[PDB]
Amino acid sequence: GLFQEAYPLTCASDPALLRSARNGEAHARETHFAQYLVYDASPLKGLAL
Amino acid sequence: GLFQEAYPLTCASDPALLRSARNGEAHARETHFAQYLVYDASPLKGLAL
Amino acid sequence: LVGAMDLTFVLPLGLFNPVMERFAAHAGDLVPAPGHPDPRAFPPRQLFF
Amino acid sequence: LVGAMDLTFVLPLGLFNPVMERFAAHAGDLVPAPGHPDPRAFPPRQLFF
Repeated sequence: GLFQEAYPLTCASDPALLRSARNGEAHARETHFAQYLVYDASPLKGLAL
Repeated sequence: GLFQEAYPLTCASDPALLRSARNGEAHARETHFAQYLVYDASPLKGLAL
Repeated sequence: LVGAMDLTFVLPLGLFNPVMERFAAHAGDLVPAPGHPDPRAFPPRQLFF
Repeated sequence: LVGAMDLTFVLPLGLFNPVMERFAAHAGDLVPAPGHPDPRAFPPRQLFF
């Protein structure tokens, strides 16, 4: 309501490249030849969800 | 004002090459086939900025 | 006192990478079988989360 | 007592590396898909920070 902006998820476009994102932030690769990752920026970051 | 010197920032010429630098000092590569990184030297080194 | 939240999320479906982002992590990161074209180098049309 | 700072900074746009600094960290550090030119090898004209 204040910021009029929304937050991204842990999303990608490879099922392969997503599985790097379960180890942690600092070690998941973000791109590929034509593929990409979007790592979250949410208040779910330090949580168990 | 004392030194007539300015400081360098975390800076690269590839966005791919910058992503190595977010971990820390000793792991970040600098040079590539025609590319370069500038790892910062500031009073903001041990801070969250 | 049990309240609730309203978080909204953004997922991109079919974007494409810029010029300095179409690369690989290594020369042999995610390579398919010999005698088969690369299924990754096609433009993306899916998501996974 | 709440003071302020004046920190000037330096960023180089379009320089070029010397003779003994045009290499790669491996043979396959950042290679594009086969059958494509290398946007890495060209003299850089961008910055990112």
